[PDB]
Amino acid sequence: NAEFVTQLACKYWAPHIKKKSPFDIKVIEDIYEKEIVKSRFAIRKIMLLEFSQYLENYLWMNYSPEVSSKAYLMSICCMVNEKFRENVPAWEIFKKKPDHFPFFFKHILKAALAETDGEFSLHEQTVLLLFLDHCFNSLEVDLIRSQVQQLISLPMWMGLQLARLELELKKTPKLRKFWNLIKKNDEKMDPEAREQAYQERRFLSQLIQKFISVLKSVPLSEPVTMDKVHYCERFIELMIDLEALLPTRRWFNTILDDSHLLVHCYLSNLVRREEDGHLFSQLLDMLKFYTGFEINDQTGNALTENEMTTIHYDRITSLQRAAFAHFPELYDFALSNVAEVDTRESLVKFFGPLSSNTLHQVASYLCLLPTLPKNEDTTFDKEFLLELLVSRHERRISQIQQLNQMPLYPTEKIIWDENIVPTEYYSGEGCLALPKLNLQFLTLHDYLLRNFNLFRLESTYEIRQDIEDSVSRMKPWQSGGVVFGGWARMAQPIVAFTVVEVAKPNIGENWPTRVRADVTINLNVRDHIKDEWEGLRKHDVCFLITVRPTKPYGTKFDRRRPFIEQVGLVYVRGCEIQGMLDDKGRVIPRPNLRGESRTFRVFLDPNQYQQDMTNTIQNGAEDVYETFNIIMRRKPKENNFKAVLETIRNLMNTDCVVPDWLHDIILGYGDPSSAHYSKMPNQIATLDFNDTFLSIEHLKASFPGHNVKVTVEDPALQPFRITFPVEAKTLIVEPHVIPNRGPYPYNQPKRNTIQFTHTQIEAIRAGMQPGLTMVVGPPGTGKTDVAVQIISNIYHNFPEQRTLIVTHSNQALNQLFEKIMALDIDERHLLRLGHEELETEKDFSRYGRVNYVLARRIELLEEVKRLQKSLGVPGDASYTCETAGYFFLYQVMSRWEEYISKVKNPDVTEVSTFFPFHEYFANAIFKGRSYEEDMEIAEGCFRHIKKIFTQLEEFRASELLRSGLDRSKYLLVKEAKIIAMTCTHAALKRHDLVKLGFKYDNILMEEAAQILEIETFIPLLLQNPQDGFSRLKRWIMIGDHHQLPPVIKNMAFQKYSNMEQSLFTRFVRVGVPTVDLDAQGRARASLCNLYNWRYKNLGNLPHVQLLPEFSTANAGLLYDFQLINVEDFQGVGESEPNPYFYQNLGEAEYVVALFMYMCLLGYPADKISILTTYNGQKHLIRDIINRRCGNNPLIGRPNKVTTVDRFQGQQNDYILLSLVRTRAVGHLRDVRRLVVAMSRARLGLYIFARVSLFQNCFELTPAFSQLTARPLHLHIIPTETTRKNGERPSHEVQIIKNMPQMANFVYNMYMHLIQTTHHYHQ
Amino acid sequence: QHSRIWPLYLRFLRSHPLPETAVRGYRRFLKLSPESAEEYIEYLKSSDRLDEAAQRLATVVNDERFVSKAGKSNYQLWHELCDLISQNPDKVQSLNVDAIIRGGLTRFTDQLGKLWCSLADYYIRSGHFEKARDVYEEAIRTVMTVRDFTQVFDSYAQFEESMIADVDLELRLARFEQLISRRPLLLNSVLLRQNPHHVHEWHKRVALHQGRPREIINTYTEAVQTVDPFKATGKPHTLWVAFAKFYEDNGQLDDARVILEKATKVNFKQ
Repeated sequence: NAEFVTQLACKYWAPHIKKKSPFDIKVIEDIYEKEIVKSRFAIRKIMLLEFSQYLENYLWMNYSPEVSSKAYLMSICCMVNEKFRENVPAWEIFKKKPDHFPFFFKHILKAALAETDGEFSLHEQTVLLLFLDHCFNSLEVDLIRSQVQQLISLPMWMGLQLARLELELKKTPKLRKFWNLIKKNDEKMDPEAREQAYQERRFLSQLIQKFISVLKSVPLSEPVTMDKVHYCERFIELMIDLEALLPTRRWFNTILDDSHLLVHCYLSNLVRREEDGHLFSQLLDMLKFYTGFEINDQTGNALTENEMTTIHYDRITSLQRAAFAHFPELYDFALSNVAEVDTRESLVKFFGPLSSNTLHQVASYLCLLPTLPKNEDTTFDKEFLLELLVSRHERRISQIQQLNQMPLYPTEKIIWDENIVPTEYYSGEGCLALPKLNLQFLTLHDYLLRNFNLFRLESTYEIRQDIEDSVSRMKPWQSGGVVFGGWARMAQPIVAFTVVEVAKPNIGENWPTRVRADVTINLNVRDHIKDEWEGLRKHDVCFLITVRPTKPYGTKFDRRRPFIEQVGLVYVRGCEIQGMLDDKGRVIPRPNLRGESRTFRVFLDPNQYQQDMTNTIQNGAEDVYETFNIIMRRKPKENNFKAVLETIRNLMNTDCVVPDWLHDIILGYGDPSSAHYSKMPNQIATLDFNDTFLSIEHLKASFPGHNVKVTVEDPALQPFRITFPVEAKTLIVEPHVIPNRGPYPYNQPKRNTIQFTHTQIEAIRAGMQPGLTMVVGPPGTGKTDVAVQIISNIYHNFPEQRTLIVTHSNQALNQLFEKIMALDIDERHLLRLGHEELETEKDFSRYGRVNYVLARRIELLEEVKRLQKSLGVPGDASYTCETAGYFFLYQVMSRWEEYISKVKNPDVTEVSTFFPFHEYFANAIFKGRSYEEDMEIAEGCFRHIKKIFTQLEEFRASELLRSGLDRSKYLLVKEAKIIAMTCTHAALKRHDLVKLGFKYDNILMEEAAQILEIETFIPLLLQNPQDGFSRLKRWIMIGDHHQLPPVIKNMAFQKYSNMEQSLFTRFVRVGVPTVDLDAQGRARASLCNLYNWRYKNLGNLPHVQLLPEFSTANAGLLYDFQLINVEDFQGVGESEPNPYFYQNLGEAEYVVALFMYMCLLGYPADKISILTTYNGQKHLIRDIINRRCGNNPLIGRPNKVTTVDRFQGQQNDYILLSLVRTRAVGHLRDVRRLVVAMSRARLGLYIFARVSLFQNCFELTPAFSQLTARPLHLHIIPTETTRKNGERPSHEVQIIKNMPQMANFVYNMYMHLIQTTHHYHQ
Repeated sequence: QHSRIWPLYLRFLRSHPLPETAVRGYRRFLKLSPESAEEYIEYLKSSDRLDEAAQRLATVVNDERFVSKAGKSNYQLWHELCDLISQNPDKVQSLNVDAIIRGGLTRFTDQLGKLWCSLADYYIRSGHFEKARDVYEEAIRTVMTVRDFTQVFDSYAQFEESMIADVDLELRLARFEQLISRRPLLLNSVLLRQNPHHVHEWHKRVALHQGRPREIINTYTEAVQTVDPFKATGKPHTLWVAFAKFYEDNGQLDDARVILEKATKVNFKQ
């Protein structure tokens, strides 16, 4: 079939085909009928069709109303589903040709509303439900929104019962007139338009009815086809998505409530089928959580506790009034207050004994169902009415308590559940019961809950994997006891485990506030393992497992089989190591314990412990805390899931006071430009950009669209302050003189020298202005430079403010510190947090700052003693900070005040005659030219002295706090003005910051396109609100949304829930205005053009365009950029020595030969980096280098041999890239990774891969065509540099067409150089 | 000097209470002083409703150490009293019921003091459409032979009748009718069921059977349950014969032969 589909593509729709035969609907019909329908919706066949550009070339462009059919619409829907499951743009073709899109959507709706099992099957109907879910999830595209508006508008309330609609109009009188207008609109339309509008308005209820009928079609225990289950899951998922979206929920909530689908899905036997309907049960639980969320659909604002209680009491009151006025048997229920009958128990006790007719009459009086005719019996089950009434009137728990009732650990029932913890093999055909975050959220609670649950489920995969690894290495066998036939590094057999503390829980909460337990393990391992176990500290996550093996001792273990039954997995629970005990019974100059036993105190989950105790007490379960036999430890760098989840629970338990201009922006709705600097009412008019602009010409040229008016005409008079209007495109530029800082010319403050462009100037200005500023920086766009300029401008314009620097890795922080070190930033106000190898010339950590503060305080005390001696004050006593301040305010302030009254209340000579610091400044003053100059010099000397006194007063805290930790806390809380850290360190220590009282006014973040959404929100709440308002003044995020996103360990959470979506990328997707740096400054323009098509006006800076080092060709290479097509080598193309460890022997060997040639020709091997698309390919290149070069003197080693995902932010002079994959394009289809792989080379890029497989890839065509604009065979110059890139070479042009020929040439050149040269490295 | 500037600041804030909380924070965050902390707490409680009074109340009911609360008082109930006074009508952010009623329910150790305060807190905190029945059920679960339950019933009757002077007015009429049906006969019955039950008092048994007449006969089943395993001191035949004569009015057929078949194997010394 693959050859048939390939020939069909090449004949009718394939790209790279000059001429194809004309369009034929029989082609699409045959393809659908024989490949999609015949193969049972073959994922491989659908993927082949989607890669061949079937929809974009044949279906969509040739779709017409006279030619649209079931097969065509189904093929279009399947192609869209394949694009969505593959994470590629699926609506570009529809946007290019939106003509028949309304008819296409109308026909899709007509088909999806078809009676089940008719012309369309249940599989086609489930695929159509998935397509409709994607479309309703595609509310950002105008073409789909203009069609979905009619089916999700308030007119859709025409599908609700007339009594329910009347009750809604009575509850919302202001909507009634609106409905009337709608009715008037219905008068103006012809019969066909009115019929179509009514069909669209009732489509939602009709699909709900079809889903209810399908749900009833499932037998209880009889065999049922999975098609009904998949359709029910997809329909529930679409309903959940619609209910989680305010634009879709606003009117759909009332229709869903009138439909009572939740009661049916709670009453269907499908949810009772333990095996088939489990994932459907999770989806129904999520749908109930969404349908009962405390948010007002009309106002959109989250409902408080008072509003929820009032709604429940009003419902109870209406039910009591109805009962008392129409049912004597419930009169006492009508007489007793809400709470007495407001429990599910009370509601069942009072309402259960009544007949189905009585419950039906109540539901009619409660506006739930049609009125029961007199003498008629109800046709719904009594259980249906009973469950409906109970669920409507019973008490409901809050979402805050529901989250707080959740333990922080995943147990043995969760670690292996693929419905919520899907494996890495998740293809995406089935659904997963986890939320997704794409554009918007209901409230802050919805966003926080989604993020926390997703994080827990994502860490659960790695947890289950590591646990299985440890248990499988442990060899658990039977002997009724468990015997360990092997050893595990992170898992130790349980010697003892005993819960020693069950604290009384705080009232109201029914769980213990803290549970402790003492666990003894037997450190009978190698001393390396002994140290690895002894290195566990407080906050460590350890896992207690109790496994009851079933296989006899010596039975082989199989990793391919279920580990659960293989090792006898019984129970898995988490705990947090509080501390290791010593020989004195104290949880701990760490002591050296004796023996091979190690005792640790651990804290157990109070919620999980409460659940286990309740189960043991009520259901007779065995004691789960007395069966643990193994304890597993993990890597601390990968064991932060609990800390992040705890930060999430706390930030969901506080009021979440974020900036008033940022709440709606984060929520995904509203005006995306409401946080800009031009829209902020607190915008500053005149701002001091002194060290931003180097000259007046640069200042004027930084605003092409602005007219610069200077407050001084003198060209010798042009530090600059810029005042903006609010005709109006004029900027008032004022030059200024920085105050003298003393008689020392070396004390003059440094200035930044980076000649910022107009885009960088606008970005720095937006950073210096209040609001949210998004910077989109291409690779090498000067992001660090603009960031450092903004930080310096903020520190200099606002010295009373604090700046929080947030990075993703330590490299960005090291680069930011190195960039700041060149500016006028006092090192006493900068602080670096982290829990590492020093990369900076100075120490910015807490300890380095403490030592520097102490040394500067010593220097200040010595200078104060010298000043006292120069002033003639007797006394040999050494001064401290407090005595230094006293002596200052006594002698220096007094003498300065007297001299100021003398010369500032005026001859040029007396200004120096009255100077009281001549002997103090004798080591360095007055010129006697003019009065102003001498006055300024004396003021500068006094300013230096005042700086000495201020530094001493600031450092006195170091004598006030003896401990180093207290000194670091004092410096982080008050002394420092700029504190930098990582997103992970912040997410770990946010509670510590909030408790200690760290505050900040401006936030600057880099690499925001590499930070997770929760990792971007977590920095915004690093302190408490200020008198009811958030203290944050500016929020600047700089990154690249076209770059690599955050890493998701198990790619299923990214395929299904899009967890890799960064906050910056989401904010850009909403439409938030960002400033796009369009001038790169590190790599050649010919190489930068390979990725500049994906940026917004990404150009080249002057230095790269004129610099000579960027126009010199590569020695031994014809072109600076070459793509090498590598055919099959010895009958194999791509390889798989291990599962998923792809390699390509020919391409790897060719890269090795190219590196060998570059090394023998005289190129620096360290200036060459090796990148590969797979870890297996990188390892194959490494082994080949080890086996080919080894100890060869003429061939050195490359700087890096790794993947493109592991070379982010890094680069080399020359890059050899391997596209080894040849069967499928794979993860190279991601435009971000392609831009990264093409934007890592400084002067030369050589790629080895199958050109044809990637040229058929649509997403990479903008780079692939430019790469194929040159030959695919290696053009080298082995006879050679000073050659120009464009000047024709004066040497031999050798054409290597293959990898074997390249290796032969390399062997000949090496055999000639080893006889003609001799290296002596030893 | 601070021990002289902070009192001077508190005396100078006698015309404008703007920096009083600031000096209180500079003294409480730079000096451990229980008497000064209590004075500053009374200072912030001298505000309108909850202006920093809630913060001082939370810092005084926190009680991490045991020296600050023991400064000018030692009762282990002043913190609960302050939490209940915070549970009073005020203008705090929420501070509704959670910590105060939680602590007053777990570690009360005071008869009818924390129960009445919790009933009033659920009575008037904000509207209390459902919290009123919350207080009513709380009184139904914990009574401990006190009159806080009947007081809560009177408070429940009060508001609907007051609003009328209509469905809530009838609700209050029924509530007062139930409070009148709460005559002290059930109180004397609970008294005879608490103390003289273990005393093997046949007089309390006859009083219990009298309080459970043959019109709420499920209460005759409760009287048989009182005659059930908890026995007496040489007088169980009279109770069993009373139960038999009661079941004889119940048809004299069901639960008659079975009870005598159980009484032939109850030949214990009791």
